[PDB]
Amino acid sequence: MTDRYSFSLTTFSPSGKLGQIDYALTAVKQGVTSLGIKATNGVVIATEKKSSSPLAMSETLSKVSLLTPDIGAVYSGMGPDYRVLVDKSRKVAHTSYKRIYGEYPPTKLLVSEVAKIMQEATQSGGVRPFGVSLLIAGHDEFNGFSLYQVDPSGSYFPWKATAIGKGSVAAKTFLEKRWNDELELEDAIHIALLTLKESVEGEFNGDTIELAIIGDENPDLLGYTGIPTDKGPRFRKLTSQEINDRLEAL
Amino acid sequence: GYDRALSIFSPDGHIFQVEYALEAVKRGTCAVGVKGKNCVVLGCERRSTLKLQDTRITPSKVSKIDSHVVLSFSGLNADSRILIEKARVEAQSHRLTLEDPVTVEYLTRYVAGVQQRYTQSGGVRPFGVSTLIAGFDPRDDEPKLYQTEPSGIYSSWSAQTIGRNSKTVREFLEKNYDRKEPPATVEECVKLTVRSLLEVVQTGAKNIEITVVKPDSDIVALSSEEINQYVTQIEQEKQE
Amino acid sequence: SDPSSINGGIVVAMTGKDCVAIACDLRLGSQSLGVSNKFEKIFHYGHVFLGITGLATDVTTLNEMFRYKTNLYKLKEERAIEPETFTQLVSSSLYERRFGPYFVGPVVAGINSKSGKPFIAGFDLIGCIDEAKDFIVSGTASDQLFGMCESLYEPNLEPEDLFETISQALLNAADRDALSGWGAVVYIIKKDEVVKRYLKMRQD
Amino acid sequence: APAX
Amino acid sequence: DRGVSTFSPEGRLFQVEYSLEAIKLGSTAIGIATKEGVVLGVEKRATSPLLESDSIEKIVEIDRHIGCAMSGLTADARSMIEHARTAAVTHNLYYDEDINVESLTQSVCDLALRFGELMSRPFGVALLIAGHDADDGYQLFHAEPSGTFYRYNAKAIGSGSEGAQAELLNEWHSSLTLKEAELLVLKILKQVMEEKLDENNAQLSCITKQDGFKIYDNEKTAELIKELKEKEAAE
Amino acid sequence: NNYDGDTVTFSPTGRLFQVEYALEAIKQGSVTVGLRSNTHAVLVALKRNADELSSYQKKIIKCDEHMGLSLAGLAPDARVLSNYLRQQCNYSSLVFNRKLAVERAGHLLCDKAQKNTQSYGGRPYGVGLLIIGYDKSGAHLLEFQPSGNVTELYGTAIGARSQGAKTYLERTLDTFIKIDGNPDELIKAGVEAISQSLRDESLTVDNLSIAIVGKDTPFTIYDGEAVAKYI
Amino acid sequence: GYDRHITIFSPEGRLYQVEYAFKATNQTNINSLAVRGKDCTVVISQKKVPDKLLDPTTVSYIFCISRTIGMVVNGPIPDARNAALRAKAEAAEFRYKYGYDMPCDVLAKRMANLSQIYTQRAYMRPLGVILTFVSVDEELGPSIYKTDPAGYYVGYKATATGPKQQEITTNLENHFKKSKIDHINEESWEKVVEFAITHMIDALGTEFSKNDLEVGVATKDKFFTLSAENIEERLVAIAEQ
Amino acid sequence: QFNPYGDNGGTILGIAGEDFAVLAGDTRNITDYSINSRYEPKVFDCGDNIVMSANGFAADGDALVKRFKNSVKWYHFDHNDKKLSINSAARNIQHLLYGKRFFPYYVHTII
Amino acid sequence: GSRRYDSRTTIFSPEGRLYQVEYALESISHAGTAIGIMASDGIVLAAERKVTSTLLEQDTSTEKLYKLNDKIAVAVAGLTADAEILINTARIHAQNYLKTYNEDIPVEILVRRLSDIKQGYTQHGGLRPFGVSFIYAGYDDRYGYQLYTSNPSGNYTGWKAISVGANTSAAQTLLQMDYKDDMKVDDAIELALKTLSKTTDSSALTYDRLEFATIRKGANDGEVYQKIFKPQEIKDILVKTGIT
Amino acid sequence: TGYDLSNSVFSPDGRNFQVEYAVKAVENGTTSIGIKCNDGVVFAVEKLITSKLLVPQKNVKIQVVDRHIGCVYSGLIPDGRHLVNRGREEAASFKKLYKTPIPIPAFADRLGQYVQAHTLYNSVRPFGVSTIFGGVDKNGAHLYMLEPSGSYWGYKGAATGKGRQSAKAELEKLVDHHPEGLSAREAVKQAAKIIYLAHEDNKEKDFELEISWCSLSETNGLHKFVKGDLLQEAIDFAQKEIN
Ligand SMILES: [Cl-]
Ligand SMILES: [Mg+2]
Repeated sequence: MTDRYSFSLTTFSPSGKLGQIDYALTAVKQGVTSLGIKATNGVVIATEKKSSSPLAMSETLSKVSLLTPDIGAVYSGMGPDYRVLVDKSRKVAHTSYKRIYGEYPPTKLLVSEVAKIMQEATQSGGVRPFGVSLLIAGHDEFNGFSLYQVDPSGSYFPWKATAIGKGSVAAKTFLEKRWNDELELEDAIHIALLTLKESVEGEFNGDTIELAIIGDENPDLLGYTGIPTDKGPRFRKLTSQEINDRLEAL
Repeated sequence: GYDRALSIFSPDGHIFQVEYALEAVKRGTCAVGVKGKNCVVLGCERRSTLKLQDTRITPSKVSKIDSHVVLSFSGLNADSRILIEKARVEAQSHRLTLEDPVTVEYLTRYVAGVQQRYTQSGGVRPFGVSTLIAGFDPRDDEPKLYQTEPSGIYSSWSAQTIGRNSKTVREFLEKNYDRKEPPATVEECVKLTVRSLLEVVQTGAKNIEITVVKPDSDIVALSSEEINQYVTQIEQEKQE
Repeated sequence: SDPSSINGGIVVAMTGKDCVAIACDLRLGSQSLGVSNKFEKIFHYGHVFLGITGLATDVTTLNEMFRYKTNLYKLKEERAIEPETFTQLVSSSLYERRFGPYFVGPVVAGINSKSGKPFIAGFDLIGCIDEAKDFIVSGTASDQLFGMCESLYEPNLEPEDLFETISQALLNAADRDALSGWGAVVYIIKKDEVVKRYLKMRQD
Repeated sequence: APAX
Repeated sequence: DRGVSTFSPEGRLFQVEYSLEAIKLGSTAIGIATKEGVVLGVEKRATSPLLESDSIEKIVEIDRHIGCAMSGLTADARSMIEHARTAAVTHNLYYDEDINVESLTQSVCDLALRFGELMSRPFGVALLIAGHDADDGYQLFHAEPSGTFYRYNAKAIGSGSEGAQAELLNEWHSSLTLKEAELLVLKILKQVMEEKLDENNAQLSCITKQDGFKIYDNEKTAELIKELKEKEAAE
Repeated sequence: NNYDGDTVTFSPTGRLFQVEYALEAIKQGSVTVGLRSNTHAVLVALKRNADELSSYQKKIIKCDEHMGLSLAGLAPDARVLSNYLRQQCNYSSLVFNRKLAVERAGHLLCDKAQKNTQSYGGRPYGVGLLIIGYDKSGAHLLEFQPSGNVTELYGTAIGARSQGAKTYLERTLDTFIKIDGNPDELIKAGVEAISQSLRDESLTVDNLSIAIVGKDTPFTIYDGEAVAKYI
Repeated sequence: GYDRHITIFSPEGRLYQVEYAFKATNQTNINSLAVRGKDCTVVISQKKVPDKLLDPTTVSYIFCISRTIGMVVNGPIPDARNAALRAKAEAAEFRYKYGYDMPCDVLAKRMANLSQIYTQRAYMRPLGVILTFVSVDEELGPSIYKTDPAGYYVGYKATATGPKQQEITTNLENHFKKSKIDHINEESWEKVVEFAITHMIDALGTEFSKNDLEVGVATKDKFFTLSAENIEERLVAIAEQ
Repeated sequence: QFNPYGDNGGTILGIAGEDFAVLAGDTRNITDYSINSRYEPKVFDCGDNIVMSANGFAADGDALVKRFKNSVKWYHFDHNDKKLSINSAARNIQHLLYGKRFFPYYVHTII
Repeated sequence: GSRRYDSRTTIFSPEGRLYQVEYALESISHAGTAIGIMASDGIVLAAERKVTSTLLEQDTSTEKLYKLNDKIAVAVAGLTADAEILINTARIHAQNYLKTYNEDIPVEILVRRLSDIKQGYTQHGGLRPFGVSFIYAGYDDRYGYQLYTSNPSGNYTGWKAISVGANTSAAQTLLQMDYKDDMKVDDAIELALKTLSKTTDSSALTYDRLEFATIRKGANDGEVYQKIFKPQEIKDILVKTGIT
Repeated sequence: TGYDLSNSVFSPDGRNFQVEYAVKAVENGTTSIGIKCNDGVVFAVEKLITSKLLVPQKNVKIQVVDRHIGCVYSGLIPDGRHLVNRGREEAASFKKLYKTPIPIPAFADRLGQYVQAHTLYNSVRPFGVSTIFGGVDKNGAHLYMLEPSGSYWGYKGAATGKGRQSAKAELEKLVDHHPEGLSAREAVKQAAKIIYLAHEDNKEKDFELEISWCSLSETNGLHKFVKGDLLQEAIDFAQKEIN
């Protein structure tokens, strides 16, 4: 009994590739397209809610997740792997930061912690790498708005805008044409919605698109008043209705 | 813990992982030890496919274990650091409890024991290193030179060499070293050591290191010119 | 046998108009015996200042610890730690040793370099944060310091006025305590210059 | 340690 | 690959059988038991003439009344000897007496099969364990990496063993004097050794009740060598 | 073939080959015999030597005053198992002031062996044991195999050519089972049983090993001149 | 191909052991189905007792996890019971730790996370089961959440599972297309059960006696299974229709 | 507070002659001012011609005697039925006693 | 059991090489080239980014050059994620030394401990080695300016100038050609950039495909300053030496 | 392929071939049965007489758990003993904490979960036995059969081993011909017959019969072995029927 797999399952081949990381990236390739765009006063992250059966209620399956009140994440690849990464990411924001400094971690550092977890699944004994790439959009006081991509290897990079998964190559090209350093957040939402239609086959509405922003503080979403230095979460999920409003002026 | 028995027996009664560790020693730069009447000399080849090296800070090949004992080696360089650290710790611990520095034999036996342990413990490979350990026991003037190898066997040598082309230089020493008359002085002994290395090395340029150890913690490394002189002086006696 | 009063010493901090001051005495003794006249109790990590009273071995240890932690903070965060943040780190670190604590009375002072706000705070030995507009006091002459500060202090003092006030609070408190004194240092801290003054005081 |  | 603790279809442990091959490659060791003592002799086999042969230690003291000779992967024997010495001295501490030779041997043999996936492989060395005790007198034991030990009147191990054992079969009788046994070990060693036997590449030792375990100096052995040639020449 | 790499693998016909190979070392072992009446139980073992200069490997081990066994196969494995038995007999005495039932000894050995036939990294024991004893329900003989199978018998034998003795005992049953109150007659029958397994050899004085336990005899072992009486 | 024996990636980025665990899901040859009423959640599954020697009452693939949660399994019974025991332990612990009854969806997530681990950690095999959890949640109302060997889970309007699942699925999709709502617009659970049995009959094209089925009902504050007689009562009412 | 020791009284006496030795002890066992038994032996034949008494706290005395008797048993098992000499018994008993140096057997032992 | 699936990461080949170390080195040889050059008055670290996309946020980025303490930095060639694990270890190790001795860690001592960690992954534990080579650039008051490299074997050596990653053969030849001992920092800056310019697999070297750092005594009097170049600062130094 | 070389590996059909191979070891073993009756259960098993030398009555194979549960098994005997040892620990700990003796369904799942556990990892081997067990608790009598996969169900009657089919057919007749129930003493006789009938498929070696039972009325809900006049009487009833 117990885990007698104390040796690495990811090793270097003679050509120098790490097979399981490459194969994990291949699983990400298969995955549904997701993207993120960075505006001057916000970040947007979006993906397709490609449902398994129409009997499934796909609001119960959230592909875009709050990590901290100012940080959100989306992915491409294997959903279950993503789910446990979000669980672990939320917790590490507390245990290794908030419980120490009394404030939430800045985007790069939370990203750094997730990357560490994913790197360990690449070298520790008896495990395979995570079969996902994340896009993490966030805000913090001293860095402002930022967008990061995290890969199965544990590597992460900051992006102005990017896309991952199925139709990423095409979508990345689309984003190079449209992106400039003067985009106001509404413009970035619009571009994200255009970019995403290229890669979506079936229905394209606010019930099949999941989309969140990191933007202005939302006092109305705080839940309490009386501490004037606490101003509310910058993370906001757009409603089914909010998306459809922006699809008529598409 | 990782448990795998990596060092195991093959049908012919060989332990291939130990034997392959010996192959790693064979590929290592040459090291030679010659003991005089009253000193021991440690010579080491340095492979010369490397310029732009910084010699001030680059790890020297002869290491002091205590102030009266030195250790050199051929094989994997990273492996040798582990053995040297353990040996250094043991040297201090021996002084602490016995109130006497280690004998060269004792320190050799310890290093050898470490090497052997790594040939029948799960989850570890053997050390890809053979060592020459040389010096003088405390309050003794009789010189000591020992050799260890990955298997754990160790023994005493009048002179010995290890590493690449060591069979060529062992050949040399076997016909040039008289048990009856060991190099009666420092000058004499350093020379024989450099000669044996010149059989295999190339230029005697930034290619040879020599460290001399005399009794009562008297250890000094020769620098380029001091060695260079020896090289120059042998080729001028060569044309005959 | 009371570790918080074996070595002796005091620390006081005050806010002024766009400035803060933090001061300490220089005594280190072993009960009645004065041993050192140069034992400073104030340290800094970038622009954040920390004063620590109490058991001298813990004072030294905690300085070494917070240097360690702020150095790594700087490397990972790519910026200097701010007083509000450092205050939280001090609290976490002390409470982590809840049932075997460091016998200290730390005091934090500095100016937030984004907001320009002057900031002071004090802690008990197990991490409880005491944030204050006006002043924080610590050490074996804390009763005296409370008395001096509560009567001498007024809000919005100019740096050179604040200097006089904090110095007089320290000096006169120290002189009514057998275990404090033997010299004193006062730091006047403005948004980006910091002056350090050694006070002349009675040496008994 | 202070109380409340 | 395949487990280190695996049985062959013949019902033998692969790893134990393979270690027995390593022992056949070892230098020769011979022991003879008499009523006046037990002799232990070995072939030093210096791998090169520069190596100082007195530093080759293949005969070893365990206690005053027990000695040991080895053959095979001799580095593997260090911990066996260490265990043996501790077992012997500990027994004397607990019981204020000398530990029996058989009990000592059994203690060492208990180590042997403590390998698996404890150590990673069997020992690659066989031991001849020779001693005296008041109960069973002079004794010689052959301790293998299988955990098995056999008492012998005489025994050879190592490369020259099958030749030497056949010879010991003929020469041993229940009335050998110690001196006869010393010569005989020397004689049989010279027969199976590659190079020519002398006092530098062979070594002798005995254990007697009276003086315990002694390793012979080269001067003493050289004279028994000389005494041996003069015995053979003379008929 | 592909299924004999370890004990944790069944073959496609539901066999455990490592256990079967362990059984094989017993077959290469020197013969030993067990048999009993109602008053005594006897072990006879043929001891094997290395050559003419060697001792004859002991095959009989005392476990308690009322219990002991003979071995065939790997001797160190008998040492481990007999030592376990000594402890179990011991524990029964110190804790319950109770001499361990031979049947329980049987069950305890079975369960010890079995653990090594179901877990990775271990290996089956490579020895067979014949356990005799006299307890609160009389004389007993057990046969232990390292598959974990333990069996109570009037008589049996194990090792090379044990089939000769096991046949002999099968016919002799009605005779030897009723040799009550006569130690030497039960032993004689045991010595004859083992003789049916000899080839090119016969029983010498430093070759034969006998043990007996029963109503008023503590388990004792006979070797050397003490067995000359029986040749 | 040792990437086929343990849960590491294949060159095409797949987990064969997970895929083969899905194939073990149908080993029993049972089909299950779940629907939501207004006040209730109903789950029905086929009951097949081949051997005459079996005690038919002990043959079940429906489990009462907590007072409020029921779970039906598609897959072999040893893995099914393993999963049920764990779910029962997790639901009891949750209640003790947090002072309220574990919600159906949270239990589903928790079991899904456990399954996910088996797909990533090598020493554990996936369970060859699909777990359909049902309740009337105090916050969310009637609930159906389903777990598979990949560690995937999601909520459903209704669902089916087994070899002839696709027939039942499209049958149900076609109903909700027509009905235009999320659920069975029915007051009593008795009639929701009747609906469930009825649409299972149409989709599978087979009739059922009382011993061919197995029914679980979740209402506010209790989940319970029906006896052969409560089902017979239910089959009778469908016939008189 | 629980006191793990008691005192069972009695007394023992050993005398050695030229070719014999005696170990005597009274058979009374007590606690406080009460008699527990008028015949409870505390001198024991331990095998190998060794007799032993461990007098004081009886529970400790019995434990020790049990352990030594057991020690004699294993001495036979491990050393080919060899006789345990009185000097060897004595030394073995020292280790039994000193092994509990920091929670002693409250007995005075004679063999 | 599980023995079936064990790659045995820490064994010797019949030639006496460590497969996994060799294969890790092979991996590193396709990584962006990094160069260290040591002058008498400072050190240069220059490294080429793995081929950029125009949409990458290049100023808030770090892939090649990391700060270990105030007196020591490293340049990375290999797996970034592997490198960060080692970097945080090294950063902590530096702080332990400072805390213990009240003195900044000597460069070699830091380098040795990191190399000792790598070595361990090649001898025990059955784990894959770290796919990383470092160039260490630092100052201490014993040896002054120092350059070292370490690789997955855990072997380390010191250099006047060195490259790691891709095209080190061509790069090393070029450094050997133009390097000379009395060199100033500003000359070494030029040599580093000119060497990358010629060994690059890209069409032309631009600011956005580079990371750059100096370690000079070029603060104020007998103390040392690390300068990690901003993108605009690289763009300028690229013009200043006429590569663009 | 190679899917069958390692426990807990799914083959492409979704099977664990190592469990299936363990079943072959079960099928290879001697016949054993259980018959559930009015107020209890009966267990029987064929003991092959390898030789004259086996002491009759003295190699007992049916095992008691706690005071109220009987267990019998076919296949690898030591594997069955290991399983019963665990069962005994499971029952002890249940009784310890909850006071009442372990209910039979509760007991069945304890073994089931433990056996199923040995199909989860490649570092253990599946159990080489099918186990028939049961007894009487506060809710009446229960009979169970448990397979190497961990699969178990409640049974009216159950059989396993080499004569499983012969015995199964014989059980099916009783269930049909006694639909209102079978008495404890009836079941004891029937059990003897069925073992004699199922001995047809194993008939080189002749055999020894062994029976046990728990009955609320006949044994007071406790597990007892059937010996003496009751055993001989049931042997005689069996002998009658094969002639
Ligand atoms: Cl979870
Ligand atoms: Mg004074």
